[PDB]
Amino acid sequence: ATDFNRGIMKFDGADSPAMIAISAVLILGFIAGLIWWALHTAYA
Amino acid sequence: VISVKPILLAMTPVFILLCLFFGTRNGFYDTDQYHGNGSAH
Amino acid sequence: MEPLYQYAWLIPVLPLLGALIVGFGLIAFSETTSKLRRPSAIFIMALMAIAMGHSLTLFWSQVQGHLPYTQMIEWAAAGNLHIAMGYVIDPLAALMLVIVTTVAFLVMLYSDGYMAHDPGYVRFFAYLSLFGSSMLGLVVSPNLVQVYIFWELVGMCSYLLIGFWYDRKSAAEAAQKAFVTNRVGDFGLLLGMVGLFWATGTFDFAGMGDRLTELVNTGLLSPSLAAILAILVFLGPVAKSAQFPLHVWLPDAMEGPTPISALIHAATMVAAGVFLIARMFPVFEQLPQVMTTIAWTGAFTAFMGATIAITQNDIKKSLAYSTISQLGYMVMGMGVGAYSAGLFHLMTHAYFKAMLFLGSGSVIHSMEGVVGHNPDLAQDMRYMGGLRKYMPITGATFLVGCLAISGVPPFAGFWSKDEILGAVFHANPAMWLLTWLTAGLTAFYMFRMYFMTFEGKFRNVPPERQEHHDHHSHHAAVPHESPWTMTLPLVVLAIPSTLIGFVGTPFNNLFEVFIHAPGDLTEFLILGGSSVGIGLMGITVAYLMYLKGTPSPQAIAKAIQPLYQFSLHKWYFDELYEAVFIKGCRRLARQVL
Amino acid sequence: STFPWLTTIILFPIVAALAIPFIPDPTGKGRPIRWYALAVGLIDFALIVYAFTNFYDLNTPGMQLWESYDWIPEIGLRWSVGADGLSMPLILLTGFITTLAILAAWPVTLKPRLFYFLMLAMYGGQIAVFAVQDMLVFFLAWELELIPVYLLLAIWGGHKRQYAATKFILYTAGSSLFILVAGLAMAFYGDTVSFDMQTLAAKDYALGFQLLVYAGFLVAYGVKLPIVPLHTWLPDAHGEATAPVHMLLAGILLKMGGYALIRMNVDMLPAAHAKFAPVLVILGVVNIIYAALTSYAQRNLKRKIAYSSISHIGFVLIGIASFTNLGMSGAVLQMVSHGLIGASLFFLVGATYDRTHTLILEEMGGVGQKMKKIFAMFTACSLASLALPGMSGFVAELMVFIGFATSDAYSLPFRVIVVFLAAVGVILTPIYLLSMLREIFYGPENKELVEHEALVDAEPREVFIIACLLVPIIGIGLYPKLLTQIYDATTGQVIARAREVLPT
Ligand SMILES: CCCCCCCCCCCCCCCC(=O)OC[C@H](CO[C@@H]1O[C@H](CS(=O)(=O)O)[C@@H](O)[C@H](O)[C@H]1O)OC(=O)CCCCCCCCCCCCCCC
Ligand SMILES: CCCCCCCCCCCCCCCC(=O)OC[C@H](CO[C@@H]1O[C@H](CS(=O)(=O)O)[C@@H](O)[C@H](O)[C@H]1O)OC(=O)CCCCCCCCCCCCCCC
Ligand SMILES: CCCCCCCCCCCCCCCC(=O)OC[C@H](CO[C@@H]1O[C@H](CS(=O)(=O)O)[C@@H](O)[C@H](O)[C@H]1O)OC(=O)CCCCCCCCCCCCCCC
Ligand SMILES: CCCCCCCCCCCCCCCC(=O)OC[C@H](COP(=O)(O)OC[C@@H](O)CO)OC(=O)CCCCCCCCCCCCCCC
Ligand SMILES: CCCCCCCCCCCCCCCC(=O)OC[C@H](COP(=O)(O)OC[C@@H](O)CO)OC(=O)CCCCCCCCCCCCCCC
Ligand SMILES: CCCCCCCCCCCCCCCC(=O)OC[C@H](COP(=O)(O)OC[C@@H](O)CO)OC(=O)CCCCCCCCCCCCCCC
Ligand SMILES: CCCCCCCCCCCCCCCC(=O)OC[C@H](COP(=O)(O)OC[C@@H](O)CO)OC(=O)CCCCCCCCCCCCCCC
Ligand SMILES: CC1=C(/C=C/C(C)=C/C=C/C(C)=C/C=C/C=C(C)/C=C/C=C(C)/C=C/C2=C(C)CCCC2(C)C)C(C)(C)CCC1
Ligand SMILES: CC1=C(/C=C/C(C)=C/C=C/C(C)=C/C=C/C=C(C)/C=C/C=C(C)/C=C/C2=C(C)CCCC2(C)C)C(C)(C)CCC1
Repeated sequence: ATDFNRGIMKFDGADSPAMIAISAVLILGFIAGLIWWALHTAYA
Repeated sequence: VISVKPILLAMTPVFILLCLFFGTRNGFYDTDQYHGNGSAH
Repeated sequence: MEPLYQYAWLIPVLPLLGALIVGFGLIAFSETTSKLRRPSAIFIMALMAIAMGHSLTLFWSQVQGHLPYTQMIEWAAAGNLHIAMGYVIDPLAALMLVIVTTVAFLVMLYSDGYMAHDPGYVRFFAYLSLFGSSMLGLVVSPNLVQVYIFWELVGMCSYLLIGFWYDRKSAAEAAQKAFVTNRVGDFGLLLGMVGLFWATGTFDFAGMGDRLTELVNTGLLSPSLAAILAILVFLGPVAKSAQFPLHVWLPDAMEGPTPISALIHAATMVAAGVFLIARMFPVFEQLPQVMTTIAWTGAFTAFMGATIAITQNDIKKSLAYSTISQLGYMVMGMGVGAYSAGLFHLMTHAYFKAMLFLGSGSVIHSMEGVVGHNPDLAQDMRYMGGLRKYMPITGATFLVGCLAISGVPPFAGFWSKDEILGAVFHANPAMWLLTWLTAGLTAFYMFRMYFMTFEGKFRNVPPERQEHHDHHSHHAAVPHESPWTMTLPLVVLAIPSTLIGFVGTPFNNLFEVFIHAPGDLTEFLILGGSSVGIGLMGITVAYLMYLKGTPSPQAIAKAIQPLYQFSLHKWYFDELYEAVFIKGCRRLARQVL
Repeated sequence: STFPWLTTIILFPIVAALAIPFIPDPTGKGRPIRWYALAVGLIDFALIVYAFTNFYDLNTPGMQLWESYDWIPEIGLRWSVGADGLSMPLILLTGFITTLAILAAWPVTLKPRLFYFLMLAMYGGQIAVFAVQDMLVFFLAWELELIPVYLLLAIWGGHKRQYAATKFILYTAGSSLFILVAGLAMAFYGDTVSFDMQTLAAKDYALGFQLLVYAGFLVAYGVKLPIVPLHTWLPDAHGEATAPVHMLLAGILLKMGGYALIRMNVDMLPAAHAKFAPVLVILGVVNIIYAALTSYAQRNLKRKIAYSSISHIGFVLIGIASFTNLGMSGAVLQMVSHGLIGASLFFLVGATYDRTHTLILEEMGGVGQKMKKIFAMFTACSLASLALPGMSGFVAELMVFIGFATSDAYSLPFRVIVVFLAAVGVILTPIYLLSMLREIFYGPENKELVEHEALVDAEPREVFIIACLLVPIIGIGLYPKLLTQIYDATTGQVIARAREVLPT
């Protein structure tokens, strides 16, 4: 929160929930889709 | 093929002998050189 | 003879043994061995002289006429997959081995007197010996896995050689950028090795060649997958050496000591990316589309470097971009089918480029003796003037190098350049005319450098900057001269530039029958005459533009504003290359965290 | 051959730890305590080496030292010890790492008695885990290491360590929750109620029951070994610690969860292992990708190296499910190389923490102008950590890539996708380790960092520990045939059984 943006990683949207929520659901969606695709693709 | 036992039995006694000889060597934790008990805290 | 070939494996080991001996004692005491500067370098010089004598003996035995030797053994074996490593003895291997050993010996002879004012002297010689040992290991390597091993070793030791003073902030980011630039090509070579071991699995080069030939003949795979694998193989020397996508690491790696760049630019990191494609020639001769795109990206980066290196105020950056332009020539020639001519052009280019970098370092050391520790006021060309009367033989050696890089009379690079242009003219006329304009464009800024560095009136420093020469070096008012140390390799490296021009003629063509691919024409004379004509054009343009001064470049800069400002910085390359990539990686890592 | 060796090697630190509260009067800081503990660790490592070099053979693929002792006529607690092929270098790594961690713990003043007592208590359990060949005594040895490391991280650590220590002990309790259930489930199927290890591998189960047993195994082994849904405990565990406990934290304690992950989930049941092999490979790929992208944006000095443990154990998670002899043989070498790299790196981080009190990468700008041995050792350990071929990390990832390249039942898409993703993973993994060395040392001299704190150049004692830790990695990376012949027959039998069970 306060000790995360002190060097060259300073941006405007870091603790806003509306950005990290869609980023987290996109990451989890690609993780679940990759797991499902590797499960339905292999051994075939 | 190279074995592990004759190259380990010839390297472990000098490893045992050097531990105490480097344990008596110090100089950084001697006079004061530090303000602390040793851990992070 | 046969014990001399059986015992031909400790030659890259003895500089590594000397580096181990130096590094085991440099960290154990660091105050006792720090006083010993001269004999610790004399021992490394004697080891390099023994290695050079062994290299000359092996090259004499190879040119006398024998068989290519091999020695392989099992390395990390398994139940079914067996990996073989060792060393191969080839006439091309000894031909590169004598070049690497002679260049390293002359760089050490230069650094004996170049580092006479730096407290760090023993780690410099230890790192140079480690670089020489890693290059000697990279030369003799029949397996591609140890090619990758010595590739990683060259990348690591170059990362160590860039950061030496650890005081400046540019060399901090330069090594970190060069390591990831080498990591991109390492990724490409790793994907190529994975695909090659997926298709093949015979570890020899000719075995991989005829196994891929039999796999193409009997239909099992698609040629598009082999084309993608060949592009992934070529992606290694794209990012390790200089090409169109990845070439911005070389002006960053230019910053540092001059014997560092004298080994990096000559035959160690420049020649390795060409030697990787040289060992993969029966793999690449099967399909021609990868050869066409290799020649096209080589001609493109050769055209790009010539337009970059015109409006450059630094001497070493312009020399590095001319090295990029010659890399474009040899990569395009290797893509066309000028393989032996490309290897001879690489040998000639290294032969005059090591001498040219040593002369540039001598000029830089003289200006360091004149102008103080500010590097931006030392490597600039606005202060260079009237250096011919103070450096007669150094100026003559630089004139010999700057004339042999053009070669409008028959010289060393003359026959190789006309053979390259004849191969491209047999391939494609558009790339031939592009390289014909590029050969005059490089001679333009070459003679611009020659007429702005030495010849002219003596120009001093304006009073807005500091004027003192007693910061951390010797006290001298006039531009002095190196007595005996730096003057020796500049006259040693003169006679090969005379010898290889007459020894590599197309009439006898001993290099074609000496180095062959594993399997009198008047048009050649008129392409050579066109090359001499455009070289004379470049000489007559760059002569009176800077000596007489009637076509002043200030009116030319006021004439064309956007074409000058687009190529002024570099070419507007890095401000697009690093910015959005670093910001996207930072935003992605921030979102992940 | 008729003498018990591993039992006395396990029981000797537990007996010798009773002399730590005795301690005739030193009148000082506690130097006879560490001088006795170092000698105890030295003679224990000497006994380990003398027991390894004489009785351990390289011909029998089973167990050379087989010693069984009837503890009780009850449930089936039986002191049956046995050394295998892929477990014999683990004990020699355990003793070496614990001996150098004992030797590295010189500046201990606040309570050294309980420190060295818990050290000698954990050294017994770290051999009792790898030396046992039971189902219930293995869970007992797994829960034996619950209290001492948690107590050490409680009594000293960084800031807000009380929030991390309770989370660590509750995570270890949640890990140990499923082990007893998954051990009793395979033992209570049918008959032969006794808990012998050789009889549990010959039993036959149903398909859904084996799937449930493999799920109960994989939940505990994903809690223990850090994967991307269950790695939130590891920054709080491995960032808030001191060096001599962090050596054992980042060394053999992470390989303990990977050794059992092979030995149970391949030998006990390989039928359900193939159905979760692409899931485990994809999870290791996502681990390798996520660790570097998390550690690059981090500003803490110790979590930046703690996520490298995840980035290096993702290679083991890839190489476990490769179904190849070379891919199985490279995992033990990768574990040994990762332990020998991470112990040296975290000892070096804990050593340089005492010279500069602030753990921020921004203020550390001019620490390299005075001390040069520290910068040289950091550069050498980092270059050993990234991709170098003289060290055995490149040889281990090359073995993983070669064993995964020639596989079966993943023909067209899976091998090229996993290889292309691990390639960008090894693109991403040196970035933060390069940026840390670029930001800390390479730069101008900070005046306030010298005015506030004064740093002293390193001892020749600190050179000796890194010189002892760096030479086996170079010795393995230069000649990888030394570790191959130790477990070649065991890995061949394991891959032969796994290919006999797997059809087509
Ligand atoms: C016609 C099409 C042509 C396409 C061409 C494609 C080219 C691809 C290769 C591009 C290589 C660029 C190298 C840049 C290196 C650099 O900026 O400095 C080095 C930086 C340092 O950054 C930071 O740099 C800071 C210093 S400074 O900013 O550099 O000054 C430093 O302080 C900090 O620690 C550090 O984090 O390193 C980075 O972290 C990023 C390195 C580049 C990342 C490589 C992955 C990119 C993959 C491309 C995917 C392509 C997608 C399409 C696929 C077909
Ligand atoms: C998938 C398999 C999972 C297996 C593991 C789960 C097995 C069952 C566990 C049983 C649940 C335990 C309940 C009791 C917890 C409690 O007492 O907390 C009390 C403490 C005190 O809190 C802290 O305490 C501090 C004060 S002090 O430390 O206590 O003194 C205070 O400062 C601070 O504010 C406060 O936060 O809380 C913590 O330390 C947080 C850790 C709690 C551990 C709960 C484990 C449950 C994990 C669920 C699975 C996660 C899955 C992730 C993937 C989706
Ligand atoms: C198989 C592959 C193996 C790869 C191994 C990779 C090793 C990488 C090491 C990188 C170290 C970077 C340090 C840069 C210099 C520095 O700042 O510290 C400088 C200090 C000197 O101290 C001090 O140095 C000062 C000089 S100055 O500050 O640098 O100017 C001096 O003034 C002072 O008196 C003195 O105290 O450190 C030293 O130079 C000690 C030597 C370390 C160099 C290692 C040499 C590598 C040999 C390779 C051996 C291969 C082994 C093969 C096995 C079969
Ligand atoms: C470019 C590439 C260059 C790579 C070169 C690297 C070569 C590395 C290969 C190593 C494998 C060697 C196997 C040969 C070994 C071999 O074949 O002989 C083994 C031989 C065993 O002798 P016998 O077989 O006669 O013994 C029988 C008895 O041992 C029975 O008990 O003697 C040894 O044990 C030598 C002692 C170990 C010596 C270790 C040398 C290294 C010591 C380094 C100490 C650290 C230095 C630190 C400095 C700070
Ligand atoms: C099981 C084995 C695992 C591998 C462990 C490897 C052990 C290798 C450790 C050696 C690295 C030493 C780094 C010390 C370097 C260092 O930091 O200390 C430096 C130390 C002297 O330091 P000073 O105290 O003078 O400090 C310097 C200050 O004075 C500054 O001016 O040198 C020594 O006396 C040790 C010299 C090494 C001597 C090595 C002898 C090896 C003998 C081997 C005999 C072999 C017999 C073979 C028979 C076949
Ligand atoms: C695909 C995108 C390409 C965009 C870039 C375009 C590259 C195209 C190539 C253009 C050349 C470089 C122009 C920029 C390069 C540039 O801006 O610097 C050219 C340079 C300008 O002077 P300097 O850069 O030395 O000046 C520095 C001062 O201006 C500082 O105040 O000198 C010229 O004006 C000489 C040109 C005479 C050329 C005519 C000579 C006749 C040649 C022989 C006749 C045969 C025809 C052969 C073909 C010419
Ligand atoms: C098999 C062991 C597995 C680990 C279990 C141990 C849990 C940790 C012990 C509880 C904390 C005890 C603090 C007591 C406080 C105490 O009485 O001593 C307090 C005493 C005070 O010494 P210090 O010099 O630290 O005093 C503080 C001074 O520094 C003043 O500032 O510390 C020691 O000497 C520790 C001695 C070890 C004491 C623990 C011995 C436990 C023996 C039994 C172990 C189990 C046997 C199981 C069957 C084999
Ligand atoms: C030959 C050549 C070339 C080439 C170039 C280059 C060199 C390029 C580069 C390359 C590269 C540079 C590559 C890369 C790529 C890759 C990728 C694209 C990756 C991916 C990634 C990812 C995937 C991530 C993400 C994620 C997350 C978020 C988390 C975890 C999971 C995941 C992983 C999913 C060209 C054509 C130009 C032309 C000239 C010549
Ligand atoms: C105990 C153990 C082991 C071992 C074994 C072996 C095998 C050993 C050794 C081996 C070998 C046979 C090795 C050796 C060789 C090599 C060398 C000898 C190297 C060198 C190095 C050096 C000496 C250097 C140093 C340095 C540097 C480089 C720089 C910086 C600083 C320093 C110091 C780091 C094993 C594995 C089982 C595992 C477990 C544990």
